[PDB]
Amino acid sequence: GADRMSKWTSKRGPRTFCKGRGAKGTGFHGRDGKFVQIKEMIPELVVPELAGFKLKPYVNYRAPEGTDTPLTAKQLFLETAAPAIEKDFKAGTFDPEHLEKYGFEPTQEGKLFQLYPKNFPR
Amino acid sequence: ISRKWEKKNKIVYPPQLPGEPRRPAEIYHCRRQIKYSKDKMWYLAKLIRGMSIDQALAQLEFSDKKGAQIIKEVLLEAQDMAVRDHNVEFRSNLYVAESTSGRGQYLKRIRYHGRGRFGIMEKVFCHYFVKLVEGPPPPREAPKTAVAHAREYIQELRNRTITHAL
Amino acid sequence: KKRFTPPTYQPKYK
Amino acid sequence: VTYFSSRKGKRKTVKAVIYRFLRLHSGLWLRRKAGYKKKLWKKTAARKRRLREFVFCNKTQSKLLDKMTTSFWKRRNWYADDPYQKYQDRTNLKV
Amino acid sequence: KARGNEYQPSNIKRKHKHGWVRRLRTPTGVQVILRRMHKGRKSLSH
Amino acid sequence: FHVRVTLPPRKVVDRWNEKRAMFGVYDNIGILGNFEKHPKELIKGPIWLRGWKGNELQRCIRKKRMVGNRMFIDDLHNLNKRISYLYKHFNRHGKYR
RNA sequence: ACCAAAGCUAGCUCAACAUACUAAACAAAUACAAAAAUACACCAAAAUAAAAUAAAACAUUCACCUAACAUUAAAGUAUAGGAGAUAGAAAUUUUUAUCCUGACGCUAUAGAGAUAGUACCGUAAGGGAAAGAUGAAAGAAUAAAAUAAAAGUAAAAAAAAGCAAAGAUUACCCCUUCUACCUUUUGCAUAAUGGUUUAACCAGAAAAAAUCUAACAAAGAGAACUUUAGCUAGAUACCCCGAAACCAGACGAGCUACCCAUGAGCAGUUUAAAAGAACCAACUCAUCUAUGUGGCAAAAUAGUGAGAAGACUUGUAGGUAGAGGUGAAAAGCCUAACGAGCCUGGUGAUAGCUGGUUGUCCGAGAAAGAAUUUUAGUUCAACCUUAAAAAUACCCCAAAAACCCUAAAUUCCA
RNA sequence: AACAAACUCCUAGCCCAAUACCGGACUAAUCUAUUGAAACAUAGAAGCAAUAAUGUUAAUAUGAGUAACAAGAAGCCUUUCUCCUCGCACACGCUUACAUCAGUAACUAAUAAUAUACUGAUAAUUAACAACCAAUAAACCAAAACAACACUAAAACGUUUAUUAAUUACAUUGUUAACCCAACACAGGAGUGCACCAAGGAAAGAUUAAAAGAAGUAAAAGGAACUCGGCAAACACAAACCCCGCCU
RNA sequence: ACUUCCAAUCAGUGAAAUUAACCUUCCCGUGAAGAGGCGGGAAUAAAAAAAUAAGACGAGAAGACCCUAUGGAGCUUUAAUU
Ligand SMILES: Nc1nc2c(ncn2[C@@H]2O[C@H](COP(=O)(O)O)[C@@H](O)[C@H]2O)c(=O)[nH]1
Ligand SMILES: [Mg+2]
Ligand SMILES: [Mg+2]
Ligand SMILES: [Mg+2]
Ligand SMILES: [Mg+2]
Ligand SMILES: [Mg+2]
Ligand SMILES: [Mg+2]
Ligand SMILES: [Mg+2]
Ligand SMILES: [Mg+2]
Ligand SMILES: [Mg+2]
Ligand SMILES: [Mg+2]
Ligand SMILES: [Mg+2]
Ligand SMILES: [Mg+2]
Ligand SMILES: [Mg+2]
Ligand SMILES: [Mg+2]
Ligand SMILES: [Mg+2]
Ligand SMILES: [Mg+2]
Ligand SMILES: [Mg+2]
Ligand SMILES: [Mg+2]
Ligand SMILES: [Mg+2]
Ligand SMILES: [Mg+2]
Ligand SMILES: [Mg+2]
Ligand SMILES: [Mg+2]
Ligand SMILES: [Mg+2]
Ligand SMILES: [Mg+2]
Ligand SMILES: [Mg+2]
Ligand SMILES: [Mg+2]
Ligand SMILES: [Mg+2]
Ligand SMILES: [Mg+2]
Ligand SMILES: [Mg+2]
Ligand SMILES: [Mg+2]
Ligand SMILES: [Mg+2]
Ligand SMILES: [Mg+2]
Ligand SMILES: [Mg+2]
Ligand SMILES: [Mg+2]
Ligand SMILES: [Mg+2]
Ligand SMILES: [Mg+2]
Ligand SMILES: [Mg+2]
Ligand SMILES: [Mg+2]
Ligand SMILES: [Mg+2]
Ligand SMILES: [Mg+2]
Ligand SMILES: [Mg+2]
Ligand SMILES: [Mg+2]
Ligand SMILES: [Mg+2]
Ligand SMILES: [Mg+2]
Ligand SMILES: [Mg+2]
Ligand SMILES: [Mg+2]
Ligand SMILES: [Mg+2]
Ligand SMILES: [Mg+2]
Ligand SMILES: [Mg+2]
Ligand SMILES: [Mg+2]
Ligand SMILES: [Mg+2]
Ligand SMILES: [Mg+2]
Ligand SMILES: [Mg+2]
Ligand SMILES: [Mg+2]
Ligand SMILES: [Mg+2]
Ligand SMILES: [Mg+2]
Ligand SMILES: [Mg+2]
Ligand SMILES: [Mg+2]
Ligand SMILES: [Mg+2]
Ligand SMILES: [Mg+2]
Ligand SMILES: [Mg+2]
Ligand SMILES: [Mg+2]
Ligand SMILES: [Mg+2]
Ligand SMILES: [Mg+2]
Ligand SMILES: [Mg+2]
Ligand SMILES: [Mg+2]
Ligand SMILES: [Mg+2]
Ligand SMILES: [Mg+2]
Ligand SMILES: [Mg+2]
Ligand SMILES: [Mg+2]
Ligand SMILES: [Mg+2]
Ligand SMILES: [Mg+2]
Ligand SMILES: [Mg+2]
Ligand SMILES: [Mg+2]
Ligand SMILES: [Mg+2]
Ligand SMILES: [Mg+2]
Ligand SMILES: [Mg+2]
Ligand SMILES: [Mg+2]
Ligand SMILES: [Mg+2]
Ligand SMILES: [Mg+2]
Ligand SMILES: [Mg+2]
Ligand SMILES: [Mg+2]
Ligand SMILES: [Mg+2]
Ligand SMILES: [Mg+2]
Ligand SMILES: [Mg+2]
Ligand SMILES: [Mg+2]
Ligand SMILES: [Mg+2]
Ligand SMILES: [Mg+2]
Ligand SMILES: [Mg+2]
Ligand SMILES: [Mg+2]
Ligand SMILES: [Mg+2]
Ligand SMILES: [Mg+2]
Ligand SMILES: [Mg+2]
Repeated sequence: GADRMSKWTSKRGPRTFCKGRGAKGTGFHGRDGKFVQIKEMIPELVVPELAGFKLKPYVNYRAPEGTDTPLTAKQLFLETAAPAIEKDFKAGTFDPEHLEKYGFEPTQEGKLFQLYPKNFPR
Repeated sequence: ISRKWEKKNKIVYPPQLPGEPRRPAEIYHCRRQIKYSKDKMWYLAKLIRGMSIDQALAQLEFSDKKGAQIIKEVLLEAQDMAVRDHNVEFRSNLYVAESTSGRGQYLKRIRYHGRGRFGIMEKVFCHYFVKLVEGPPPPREAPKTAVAHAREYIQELRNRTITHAL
Repeated sequence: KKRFTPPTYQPKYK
Repeated sequence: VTYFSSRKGKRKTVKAVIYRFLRLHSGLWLRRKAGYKKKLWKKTAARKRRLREFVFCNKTQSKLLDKMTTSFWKRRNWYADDPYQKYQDRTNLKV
Repeated sequence: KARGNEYQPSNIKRKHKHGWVRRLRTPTGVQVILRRMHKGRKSLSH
Repeated sequence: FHVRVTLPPRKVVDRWNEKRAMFGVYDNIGILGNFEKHPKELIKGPIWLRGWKGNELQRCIRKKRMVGNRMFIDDLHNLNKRISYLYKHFNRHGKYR
C-alpha cells in the first residue's frame, strides 16, 4: 500500500493537487484568467544605509559583558514616563483624565503599527 | 564466537637444555568468514592434508574450486609468517600437519517458491584453519601386509584364555 | 466445500 | 449448589431441601412419603397409612442434604411447644 | 483469473476514504481517531 | 542447562538491622496493653486486606466492593472478568463437587 | 577447534500517601485531499443492552457484566424462583486522628506489547515483534583474562548379523537373550496417534461436613455465633490446550455485482446498412488439449477457440454494507477461505469429544446390578482405600427347603 | 535318566509384583526467620521438578551440496559480427530507487564479470506544457456520423446583449528515473496518442550428446483398424441426420 | 531418425514436504487377523554414481463418504412459542 508516515506534499498527488509550500500569496486572479499581482501585498524590505555604520558582526574579545537585566514594563515606564509624571505633579498641572500627551494610546485602532492586533510582521 | 586459533600462536616455550633434540616449529593460521561452503572447503582441506607445503600449493594452484585460491593465500601467508616471525629457515621445510574447515556465522534470507510459499535460504560462511610443522612430511601409512596380518592373528589366538573355567 | 488454506508469510524482520 | 456466592462469598443453600425436608439436631432427616395425596380412592387402607407415615433418610441422602444446606439449618432450636423437641436428641445408641 | 492485485493505488480515493476530514466528518470516525490516539499510533489517518 | 561460570557476589546480609531487630515488636500490644488496639491495626497494606483473609474470589469481591469506585477502566474491567471466571470455575468446575 | 555459553543492568509489577486529575512543546501551518495565511453562513441528532453460558436440551429464568456507599453482624435469613438451576435483601448493629511503606514480586523466552505501539503485516478498522552484555581506562584493538561444558560438525567415513543393549570376555565386533517409548484399547512391535534434536517456558486452585495436632473446657471465641463435650486456631481439596458457533459496535464497492456522472476506442473486406448481419485485426472473453502442480503464476504458458458498431470493451470519480448490499438465480460477487465479509469486545465462550498433565521409594488395590433424550456421561448399590469400634467371620456332618418326571449341584447349619 | 521357572531349599539380608483410585515416608531447586560461612541445619512459604499436548520461541541437523537459478561471439575493451523484435511520450501510481565520482572482503542481483537495482560523498527536475484560473437576468425547439440531408435509441460539446468583474512587470505548484499493482530485479494485471523501426534488446556459464520427460520436423505400406469419444495431430479444414434451446 | 529445452560432468549460489532411534535382506509360519525387527530356515566384505517404482498399510490434508454429539448453521413449512 501507500505510505502514511511520509509528508503529503504537492509532489505526491495528481495534476489537480497543487498544494503550496508555505509561501504567502501576492495577488488574485484577474479577468481573462491571468494572475494579477498586488504591489501592496509584496513585502518591501526596509534596508538602512550601512556605508557609515561603525559596527561589525563580532565584538572585541576583551570587551566586558553585563549582568542579565531583561527589560520589563516597570523599567520601561520608569524610563519613559516617571520623570514627566513627577515633574508635572510637582508643578501642579497633572491631569489624570488626559494621558495621551505622555505616550499612552487609549485605542490602537488609530495608529498604523498596532500592538495587540500585531499589524506588522517584523 | 570463539577465537583460539589466533591465541595458539602466542605461547612461549622454556629454553631447551643442551642435549635435548630440537623442537620443530609449529605455525597456526586461519581465515575467518569465507563465503565458500563448509563441506566444500573440507574437501580441499582433506586434499592438502599431510603433504609438503610446496606440493599443497602445486595442487591448489590447478584445483578448479573457488576455495582453492583462498587456501593458497592462507598457506602463502602462513609460510611468510613462519619465515619472518618464527625462527624458521628453509621456507620449503614445512608440511601441513593440520588442515580443517569449520562453519561460521550464517545469514538467513527468504527463498520464494510459489503458491505463496517460501523457504529459509541460508548464506553460508566458513573458517579455514591450517597448522604447519617444520620438517619433512611424515611417511604415509602402508597397507597391512600378509606377514603382519598373520602375526596379529597368531597373537590373538595365543591371547586366548579358558573363560568361566577356574 | 472448497476449503483452501492461504499461505502466511514470515515476518520481514527475520 | 453455589459454593461461593458472588455478593458475600459465602455458601448458599437450596430452598427445595428445607421446603420438603426436616433435620433433627442428631443428624437425622425426616420426610414425607411420596404420593401420599395422589389417588387415595385407588389405594388400600394399609397403603394409605404407610404413605401417611413419616420416614427417615439413609446416610447417603442425609450427607447429600447436609451438603445442600448451610450451617443455619443444623443449629439447635428451642421452639415453643416444638413437636419434635423430644426427637431432637438420640438416646441409647450403642455404636 | 489471477488475484492478489486487488489494490490499485489512487491518492484521491485514499484521501476521500481514509482521510482526516473523512474520519472527522462522522461521529464514528472521531471514535476511530480517539482509539488510535489512545493506543499511541504514529499516524491517525492517511 | 548452562550454568554461570563465576561466583556471584556474596550478599552480606545482617541479622541485626533495625527492621530485623524490631520485627513484630508490638505483636502483643493488646494482650500487654489493657486492650485498646487489636493486632489488626499494625498491618500495613491494601485497604481491602488489613486484618482479613480469603481465597481469590473473596479477595476480588472485597476489592471491588471497597476500592472498586477508584479503579481505572481497564483495571475494573479485568477485575470484573476475573470475578466472573472465578465464580464460574468455583461453582461449576472441580472433582469433589 | 568452529558454532557457541555466563554475567547485571535497563526497566517493569503489586499496594500506601498525595497534591486533588487529559504531562512538556505549542514561532508559523493544522478538520481544502490535516499541517495549504486571506470571503456573505447554515448548525446540529437522541430511542432498553444482546448473546456466547448455566438449567447436563430449551422456550420463563441465568450472580459480575463499565449505573457508588465502605466495614463487623443480622445472613446466605425473610423472600423471589419452568418454586428447577439459581437469585437474595431490609429493619437493627460495629468501625479513633498522622508518620511508622515498602516487597518470603521478575531479572532480557521473566517483568508492561514496549529499546515501541516503532519496523513490519492489512484499503481500512486493526494486529504487532525480536533485538544489551569486556573493561577503573578502548584519549589501554602490535587489546588482556575466564567455559572451551547443549544440539550440529571436525579432529577421526565404513567391514557379514539385525529396537543396537545387556551377560560378558585377554579381546571393538563375532557368541547367547530381549517384539522402542507415551496415549487409546478386551487386546499394539504392530503397518493405530505423537515426536529430528537441543535450550528456555508449558498443566490441581477452594476447608461445608470430616481426620490429625494444640488452647480452654459445660463452656469456647479479642462483638454479633455454636453448644445434651463442646467451641477456637492451624495443617490436610478439587488442571492445561482446542472448535464450528452466538450477540454488539466499528471498517470495508481502489477487487468484484449493479447503477450515477464524465471521457475514450473499434483498422481493413462483403453489403441500398452502424443489420443486437458475415470474414477477420486491435480489444474483450476463456471451448478443448498439452505442460505446470512449493509452478512464471495462492489459477499461469503454448497451441487452438467465441465475440469483435454493440444487451460492446474501457479510464477517472461517486453511490448502494452484512438481521444487509447487488444479482440476464450461479444461493453468484461484496479486497486471494462468503449457506453469508473482516476487526475489536463479550472471551480464559462452551465442549459428556480428542490430546497433554513434570521427583524417589513403600502399602493395599477394583471388569459393571438399577435409573437416566440414557447406554461416548453421571447418581446410587455391590466391591475397594484410609482411620476407629467391636464379635464373631469363612469351611460347614446330621436334620430341613412342592406339588406329574427330573442331572451337576444350591440355601441354612454344629 | 538327565536337562529344564518369579516354585522350594542353601549363604546373607534392607524379608515378596502390578493399571484407575486411595494412604505413607523421604526429597531436587528457589525465597524468608534464625544457624552456618570451601554452601549448610531446623522451621514457614510457594510461579516448587517435563523423554511426549500435529505444544510456543530460538538455534540446529536429515532430505542435500540435491531440486532450481544465469552472461550471444570475437576483439585493438567497448569496436565490429549473428539473431529476436511491445518502442517513444502523456495520465494514474512509487517517491530519488535518477546523474557524477569512488568502493565492493561482506551485504542486493537467486552465480560471476560490474553496477539502473548494494555502500559513501556531491549535485539535480528552471515554463511557454499542466493544476488553481466570474457571477446575476434575457434572446435562444431544430444532433453528432467529411454532414449536402436524414434514421431512431432523440443525442455531452455556445455565443451575444445589459449590471457589477481590486487592475498594478516578475505569484504558487508538478517537471529525475531503468519506476506502478502482484511477499521477489515475478513468463501475470495495466488507460491514451503516435509509428512497426530511424527505436528496444540476447534464446546458449563451459562441456558430453545415457535413460526417462516437454516442444518441433520428417516417415515406407495401410488410413481410425487407437480410443468412452477422430481427444491430439494432419498435404484435410467438405456434405448430411437427430435431441435441446427460436436467434445475439 | 534428428534438433531445442531437459539430462549427466565441471565451476558459483543454494530451498521443500519429511524425519522416535536405526547397525534399515529373502522365504514360510505366527501375530491387533497383510512383518526388515517375532519363530524356523536361507543370504550376507564395506562404500560411491546413474536408472525403475513393488513395499515402507510412502509424503501431503486431526476422512469431505458412514455413525455418534441431549455440537452448529443454511433453507422450507401443515413444527412449538410469538
Ligand atoms: N473397569 C476396570 N478396568 C480395569 C481393571 N483392571 C484394569 N483395568 C483397565 O485395564 C487397563 C490396563 O490393563 P492391565 O494393565 O490391567 O492389563 C487400564 O485401562 C485399566 O484402567 C478393573 O478391574 N476394572
Ligand atoms: Mg501500509
Ligand atoms: Mg501533485
Ligand atoms: Mg503524475
Ligand atoms: Mg502573472
Ligand atoms: Mg505471488
Ligand atoms: Mg536449511
Ligand atoms: Mg528445515
Ligand atoms: Mg494482498
Ligand atoms: Mg444450556
Ligand atoms: Mg456441560
Ligand atoms: Mg442441541
Ligand atoms: Mg446446547
Ligand atoms: Mg446477561
Ligand atoms: Mg408464582
Ligand atoms: Mg427441570
Ligand atoms: Mg520482553
Ligand atoms: Mg557438542
Ligand atoms: Mg549381534
Ligand atoms: Mg505381542
Ligand atoms: Mg481404559
Ligand atoms: Mg478396537
Ligand atoms: Mg497390523
Ligand atoms: Mg493396531
Ligand atoms: Mg484414532
Ligand atoms: Mg506407530
Ligand atoms: Mg501420543
Ligand atoms: Mg509423525
Ligand atoms: Mg471445617
Ligand atoms: Mg441462542
Ligand atoms: Mg465507491
Ligand atoms: Mg468502483
Ligand atoms: Mg469495422
Ligand atoms: Mg456482428
Ligand atoms: Mg491462452
Ligand atoms: Mg502443436
Ligand atoms: Mg487468439
Ligand atoms: Mg470469429
Ligand atoms: Mg458468428
Ligand atoms: Mg441467525
Ligand atoms: Mg440479502
Ligand atoms: Mg437454480
Ligand atoms: Mg442449488
Ligand atoms: Mg474475504
Ligand atoms: Mg475448554
Ligand atoms: Mg455421552
Ligand atoms: Mg504392592
Ligand atoms: Mg460411588
Ligand atoms: Mg447339610
Ligand atoms: Mg455357622
Ligand atoms: Mg534348575
Ligand atoms: Mg519366593
Ligand atoms: Mg526446607
Ligand atoms: Mg512450574
Ligand atoms: Mg527440556
Ligand atoms: Mg504433519
Ligand atoms: Mg515437545
Ligand atoms: Mg547439506
Ligand atoms: Mg554443482
Ligand atoms: Mg536425491
Ligand atoms: Mg539440475
Ligand atoms: Mg542468456
Ligand atoms: Mg513501492
Ligand atoms: Mg546510488
Ligand atoms: Mg553476489
Ligand atoms: Mg520524465
Ligand atoms: Mg547456461
Ligand atoms: Mg531423449
Ligand atoms: Mg516426441
Ligand atoms: Mg508433422
Ligand atoms: Mg506413414
Ligand atoms: Mg473403433
Ligand atoms: Mg478396440
Ligand atoms: Mg480436433
Ligand atoms: Mg474434412
Ligand atoms: Mg474435421
Ligand atoms: Mg442459446
Ligand atoms: Mg431468426
Ligand atoms: Mg513434522
Ligand atoms: Mg545392513
Ligand atoms: Mg508374513
Ligand atoms: Mg531367526
Ligand atoms: Mg528372521
Ligand atoms: Mg531348512
Ligand atoms: Mg515404490
Ligand atoms: Mg516398519
Ligand atoms: Mg498405499
Ligand atoms: Mg498416507
Ligand atoms: Mg477425524
Ligand atoms: Mg472425504
Ligand atoms: Mg454428508
Ligand atoms: Mg445423549
Ligand atoms: Mg446452542
Ligand atoms: Mg402452526
